[PDB]
Amino acid sequence: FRIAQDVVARENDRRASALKEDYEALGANLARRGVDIEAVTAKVEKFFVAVPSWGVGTGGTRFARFPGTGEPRGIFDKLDDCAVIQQLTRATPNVSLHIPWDKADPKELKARGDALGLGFDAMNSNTFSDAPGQAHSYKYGSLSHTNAATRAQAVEHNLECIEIGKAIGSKALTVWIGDGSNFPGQSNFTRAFERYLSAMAEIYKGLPDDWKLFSEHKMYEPAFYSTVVQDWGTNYLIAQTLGPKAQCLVDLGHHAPNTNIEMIVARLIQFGKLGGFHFNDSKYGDDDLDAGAIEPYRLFLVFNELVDAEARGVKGFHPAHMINQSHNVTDPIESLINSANEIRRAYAQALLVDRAALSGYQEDNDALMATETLKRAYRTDVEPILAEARRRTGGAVDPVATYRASGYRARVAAERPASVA
Amino acid sequence: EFRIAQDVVARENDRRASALKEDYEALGANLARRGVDIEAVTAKVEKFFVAVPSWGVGTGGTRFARFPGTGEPRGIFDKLDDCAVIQQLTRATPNVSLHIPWDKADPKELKARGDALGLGFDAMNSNTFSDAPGQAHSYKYGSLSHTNAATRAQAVEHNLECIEIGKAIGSKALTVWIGDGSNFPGQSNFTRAFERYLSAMAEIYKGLPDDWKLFSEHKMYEPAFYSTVVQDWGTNYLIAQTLGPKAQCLVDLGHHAPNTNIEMIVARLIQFGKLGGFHFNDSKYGDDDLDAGAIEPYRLFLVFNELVDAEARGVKGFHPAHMINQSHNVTDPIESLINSANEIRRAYAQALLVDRAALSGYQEDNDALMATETLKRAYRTDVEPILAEARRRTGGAVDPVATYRASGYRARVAAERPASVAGGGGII
Amino acid sequence: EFRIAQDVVARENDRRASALKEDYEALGANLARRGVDIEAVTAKVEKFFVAVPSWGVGTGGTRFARFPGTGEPRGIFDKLDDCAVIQQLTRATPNVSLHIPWDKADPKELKARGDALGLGFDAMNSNTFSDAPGQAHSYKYGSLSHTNAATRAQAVEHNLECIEIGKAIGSKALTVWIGDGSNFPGQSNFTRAFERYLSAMAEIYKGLPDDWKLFSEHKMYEPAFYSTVVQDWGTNYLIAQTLGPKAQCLVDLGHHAPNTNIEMIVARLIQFGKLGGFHFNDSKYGDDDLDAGAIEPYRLFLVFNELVDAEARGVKGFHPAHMINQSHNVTDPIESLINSANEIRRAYAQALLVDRAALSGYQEDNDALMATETLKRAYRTDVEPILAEARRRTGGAVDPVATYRASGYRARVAAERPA
Amino acid sequence: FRIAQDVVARENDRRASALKEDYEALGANLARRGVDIEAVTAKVEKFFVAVPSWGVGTGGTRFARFPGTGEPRGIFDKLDDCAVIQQLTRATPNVSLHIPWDKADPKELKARGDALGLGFDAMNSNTFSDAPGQAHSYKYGSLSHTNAATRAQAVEHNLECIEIGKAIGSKALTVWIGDGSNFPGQSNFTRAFERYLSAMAEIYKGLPDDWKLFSEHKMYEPAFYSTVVQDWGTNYLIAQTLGPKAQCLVDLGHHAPNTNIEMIVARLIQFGKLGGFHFNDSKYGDDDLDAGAIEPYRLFLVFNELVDAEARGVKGFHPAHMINQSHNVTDPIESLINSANEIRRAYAQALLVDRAALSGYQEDNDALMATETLKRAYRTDVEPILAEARRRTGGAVDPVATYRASGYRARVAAERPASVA
Ligand SMILES: OC[C@H]1O[C@@](O)(CO)[C@H](O)[C@@H]1O
Ligand SMILES: OC[C@H]1O[C@@](O)(CO)[C@H](O)[C@@H]1O
Ligand SMILES: OC[C@H]1O[C@@](O)(CO)[C@H](O)[C@@H]1O
Ligand SMILES: OC[C@H]1O[C@@](O)(CO)[C@H](O)[C@@H]1O
Ligand SMILES: [Mn+2]
Ligand SMILES: [Mn+2]
Ligand SMILES: [Mn+2]
Ligand SMILES: [Mn+2]
Ligand SMILES: [Mn+2]
Ligand SMILES: [Mn+2]
Ligand SMILES: [Mn+2]
Ligand SMILES: [Mn+2]
Repeated sequence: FRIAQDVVARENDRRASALKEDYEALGANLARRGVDIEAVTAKVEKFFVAVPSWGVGTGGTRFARFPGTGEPRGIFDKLDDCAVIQQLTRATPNVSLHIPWDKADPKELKARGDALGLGFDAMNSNTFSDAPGQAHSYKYGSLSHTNAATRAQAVEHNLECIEIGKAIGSKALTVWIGDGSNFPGQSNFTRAFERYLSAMAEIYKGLPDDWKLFSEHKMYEPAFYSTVVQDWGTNYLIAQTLGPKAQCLVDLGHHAPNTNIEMIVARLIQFGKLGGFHFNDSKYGDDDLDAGAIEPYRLFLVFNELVDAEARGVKGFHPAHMINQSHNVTDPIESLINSANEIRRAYAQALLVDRAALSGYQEDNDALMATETLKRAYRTDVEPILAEARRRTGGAVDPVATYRASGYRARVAAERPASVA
Repeated sequence: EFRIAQDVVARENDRRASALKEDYEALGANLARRGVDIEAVTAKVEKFFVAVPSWGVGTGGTRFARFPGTGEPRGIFDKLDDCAVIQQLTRATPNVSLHIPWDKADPKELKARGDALGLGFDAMNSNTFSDAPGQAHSYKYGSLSHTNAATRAQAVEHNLECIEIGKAIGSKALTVWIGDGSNFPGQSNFTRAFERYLSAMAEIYKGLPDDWKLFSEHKMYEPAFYSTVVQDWGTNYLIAQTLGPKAQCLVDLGHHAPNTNIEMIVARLIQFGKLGGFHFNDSKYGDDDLDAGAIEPYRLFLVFNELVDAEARGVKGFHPAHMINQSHNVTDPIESLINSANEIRRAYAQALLVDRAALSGYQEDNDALMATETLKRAYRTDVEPILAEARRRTGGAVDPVATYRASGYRARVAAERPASVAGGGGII
Repeated sequence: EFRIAQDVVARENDRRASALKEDYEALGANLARRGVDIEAVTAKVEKFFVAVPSWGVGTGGTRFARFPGTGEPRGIFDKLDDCAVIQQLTRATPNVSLHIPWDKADPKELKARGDALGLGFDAMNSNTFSDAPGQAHSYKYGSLSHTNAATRAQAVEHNLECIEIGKAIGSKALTVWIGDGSNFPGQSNFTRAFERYLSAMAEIYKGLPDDWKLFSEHKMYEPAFYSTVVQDWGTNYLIAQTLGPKAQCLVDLGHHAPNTNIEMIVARLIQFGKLGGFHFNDSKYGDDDLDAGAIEPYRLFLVFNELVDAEARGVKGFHPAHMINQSHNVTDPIESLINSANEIRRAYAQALLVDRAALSGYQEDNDALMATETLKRAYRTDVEPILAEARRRTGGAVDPVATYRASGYRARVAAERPA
Repeated sequence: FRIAQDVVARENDRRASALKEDYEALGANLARRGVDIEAVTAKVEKFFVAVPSWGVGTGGTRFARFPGTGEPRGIFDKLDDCAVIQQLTRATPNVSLHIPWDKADPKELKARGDALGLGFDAMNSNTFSDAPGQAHSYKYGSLSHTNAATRAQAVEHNLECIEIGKAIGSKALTVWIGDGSNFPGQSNFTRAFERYLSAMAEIYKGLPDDWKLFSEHKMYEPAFYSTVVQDWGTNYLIAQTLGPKAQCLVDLGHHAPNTNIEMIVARLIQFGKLGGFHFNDSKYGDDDLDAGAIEPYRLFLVFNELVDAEARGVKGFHPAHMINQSHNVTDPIESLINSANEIRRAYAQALLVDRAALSGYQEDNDALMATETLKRAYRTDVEPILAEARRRTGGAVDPVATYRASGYRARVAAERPASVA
């Protein structure tokens, strides 16, 4: 146990009275609205989102990085920290790895995961940066590089990621690359995309029968003029071209200003290509902020599309969910905790939507009542539900308060040496 | 017929002939030093055409107000007469695009007037984003994707009627742009609305002749301010792919999100054979509908760079339907359309100057600087002499607007047509 | 008088009274646990008012079309009658904002009708962004900043006329929003046009009563699509500062560039004493004019957070004018305004819940996570019971739209008014 | 000379004939337009823009940095490369320094500058990153940090930058900080700004009589929710509050999408607070791409406002122009060369605008002809003017071509050790 059980119990007891009052009050209010709070709590306690191994360390920008104390020294320390997030929130049982950052003996990774009670989600390849001993640089691209040998090298890297994933329990590979151009004319849009498609086809051939390949679009950064996989339109063409095992990953902060992201989600679901999500929040660009910290309603609206899919009876719909954020000015563990909480919060509210009433208002084109129907769900403070779900599953009623009460950060700060060079 | 007296055209051409010859010869020499035959460029420019919107020769407005000018066209016939001026002077707009019901009239007459004016008819445009007098079902909450079956049927019928009018006048395509969408979260179920849209478009597709095309046009927002069914090229692609070989996508420059790389969308659609055509205009904030190239000329060039790259790589079966789609709120509509058509040919001509072999080399070598400089060498070239010479050699005007103003046309039609009144927009 | 039958209000209130009592008491206990007196919050909420736009009572439209509903108001008097319903049910919109010349009519009759309906009048709104019948000079190329002196003079005169009408009905402010700008580079000389605008506004300020305020409203674009004279808050501040103590800036939520941090603009103006007022609405793309809070409710809360913080910091003489400015294109204008007024009070109420002492501590300690969580604890709170009780206690409806629909008001006016 | 004189002469003679033809042809066309090409050329050869010392090194993003060969390390290597840009373009005689990056003995710096034929422009302070041994971290801010000691440290740093500048010939201090927040509530907008103003007042007090203090606004990055100096409105408030010696710096890529930047320039000029403009281009965010490579007309429109003011000589109008870009996929020197070229190109074209005709069309509200009057100047290919100006002043007809013919990059590659072969 990363966090002492007596600490969790103590903090849970300190807040048990208040939780009871709020939960029972919300329960009665929901009952009057025709909703069974127990049914919602039962679903909420089973909603999981993967935690990025690279998210437990402090992030930075191209201008600077300001590390905190006890930064994880490697993947094993990172898994130890991810275990804290899972123990306290019980919403992050799985971790997403990034290769080569997390490269290590698969048997050891697996052993450590099992020991901490953590599993592994989709693998993430890295051909947007150069690793030591690389025969070819990814400066001008990787999977879509003009140089055949460079693409070949990138393909082999992704295949290696699949080999690592198979050994630790992963069932998917997420591919995000920086490929694109910074100047008009630098790249031939079509030829670069064709090159990408050919390389991804090779990677697709390396997929086990029960695996999935997720391509992730991004409007810009690191490429500032054009990006090969720039939006969901190109992403759909990729997935449709590759095959049944290929789907699209939607990262909230990767879209043009004012984009209606929830519609993109609906469109991908309709055509069965919604592979998964990368949750985070933003205001300007790919800010990678704590999910829901900026626009909680938008997050709720994305979940509204996910829940509606269930209501509509969409088959075989199991999108992969992962948090993909950068924590530059907070304790990474605390931000991941509250971010996981916001995601469950939006999910819970989406479950409260009176779909029967909504379908009626949609058919009668009663726009005002249709939107108010969504608002009645979103406006509901579901914190008591999230807290109870945690209490029942061995988590903390107030995760961050319990984390702080445990003195974990100070503990690891004394155990881990900060990098000097 | 000649809306503009030939003597005025000749007079104004001779007046600038000397200067033109000097500039054309200078550019010709420079291009020769660059291994380019100015004549080959001029020859292609003379043959580049862009359709003019019948509704573009009238003064436009916003939801706040409309400030009509003098001699506003009363209907399609006055509009065709004004369009004839644009074609006569620029020689770049031989075809007009009709919008129904605005331009509803006897097909025979339209065709007859067009032939007399030397104008053809491009893509037909349907209108289910507004209600017409005596209309049975309102399009307030949608049309082709409306929840009410009867409303969708009515919209479908309207589009089929547009195809019937087009066949009678020589058109070979239908362009479908609707305002369908929602202003509030929850108001519409994104998927169901799209399913309804797809089903209705399928019915319209069934009414297409074997040599016709059906163009769906995406738009991020307006009139819908929360979600729009056909919101972007992604949804538009799904539409074209689902409907069939005769269905393609139309790209309107000002219908994209801020900072969108529009030239890439063009390339992607060309790659998958779904680039039906373009709707030219410029913008800075939203769907501003400004004069093409008046705000970002380089972007217009970059879009044409993609068009010429395909046109040069022998991309078979590549005949995108180009059209100007603008709103002229503070200029004489005819003058704006004239210079807009000019800017479009300008971007086209400059795209033709690009050393494709050199560019390809720099792309393969990842020489980003030289690759971008290769495009700039073409873009920086002032091709106005080629544009002016092309017009002169084809019966047009060296300086179209100067000739237009010298003719006194606006004053003339102003005397022939009834006066208009300014007013507010649909805001209230 | 009462637009909505008093028996319908009592009926629809009694129908929901039991549930409200349960929700209000539960919220009261929760807030009590948080050291907050729910009664204190409700008291402030029932005192929060926002003006309703006369031009928002009718169905709005776009440059593509207008789809009116039934019983559309024929003029300002019908609009006042409809505004009376909004106030009767929400009790949050006692004042109406007029727009001249759209609402031109005998000022004396307007006041009389207002007094009879229990409505007051907020800031007057001038209109030199469209031409009126018989107008000598067109505003096509601008108004207060038009190159033609006679046109600027005419625009100034119109604004003074707006002040005359306002003085007769009890208005104490003039809001000036114009479309002046250019659609093409070179069309206007940015600086000279602004110099002309400043000179014309100086004339208006000269004729401004000493018990009145003058609000200039910035907008990034529309109707001008290349440049706009009063394009942002920076230019707006220069205007207010140049004109004088009685001149301030009006912030319309949908008038800023994509991704702009609007709440910061609000803070900056307060700090320099130039925040005159707000035009509330919501949006996603441009100046969409949608129901307030319908798209981004947190942003609305964050704007009010700055307003409540101004009081907490001890800023003096801060009494911003609040006004709804929306276009209802696909809903019953009355229902949208009702729920919009409600959303504004909702954001206000939540801002009142922020533990200022705790927040200040987290800010001083740079505890970003707890600071944001402190705002969230307030924002996540469902204050609907407070809003409903406030309405109930002041003669309004527990559920405004439900009571409105039960009254059959729309069908009624649909029969009294043309098609 | 960094570049051999014989190479410059050789590459000039190779292009002299064609240049003669083009220059004469343009001179004739301009003559028919009532314009004297010589008057334009004389002004162009005198238009200078400062080159950033940090611009000659290869740039990167938060994801990766792909260095090229012969990367300059330290201010001395950088000055050596900056000299190349000045010798070939003759448009960048002054270099802008950044402290503590370019820290060195002032006398030695001044000596190296004089030897290379380079002067020194505005000094640039750095409190957006932590230097080793630093007593207080700038993680949560600098000049506006809540901690008094931290603000004092940032103030002292800025004063030290002025001291360094006074010793090498600089006459201004540019202050751009990352200060802001990533979460609502994290900062109190007003108190943070009050702290900033108070700290800047302390810096202002240390300014010599002939020095200027430039504050730079930026919408976002590194702060992703709010930034203290977020736009020109706040920037104007700062300059007006501080005093006559304080002005605002406008960086093209630091504005919200669709912003009309040329108007901001005009407004600042009208109120005498336009301190300078930092050139670069962009399409998405603060891309820091080569000036005019994405939107050359916008660059021309900015210069239209500058030239209109330069013609009349407005009070307080004496801009301190600098290039501020990041070269992630090109030879930094080549990009800086062509960027300086684009800046002079836009300046030259603005010089061609018929102000009298323009003024007329503006007064008559003839929008079409007004915009056409600007286009007639913009559509003019002034390359012959830029090339001749360089030829007459000791520069190269075709800078990049001459640069590549000299083999300079290969030369420094052999003198400077890369991290890896
Ligand atoms: O942290 C880098 C990750 O961020 C991205 O979203 C790119 O910004 C990709 O998913 C990468 O894996
Ligand atoms: O005038 C409306 C036209 O504008 C559009 O671009 C919609 O904005 C469509 O093409 C319509 O046909
Ligand atoms: O309805 C027009 C109003 O909208 C505006 O916000 C302009 O868009 C102004 O405030 C006007 O008064
Ligand atoms: O390289 C960092 C420079 O970039 C900036 O524009 C910040 O983006 C500032 O001017 C800094 O000096
Ligand atoms: Mn991602
Ligand atoms: Mn990302
Ligand atoms: Mn269009
Ligand atoms: Mn359009
Ligand atoms: Mn407004
Ligand atoms: Mn508005
Ligand atoms: Mn800068
Ligand atoms: Mn910058």
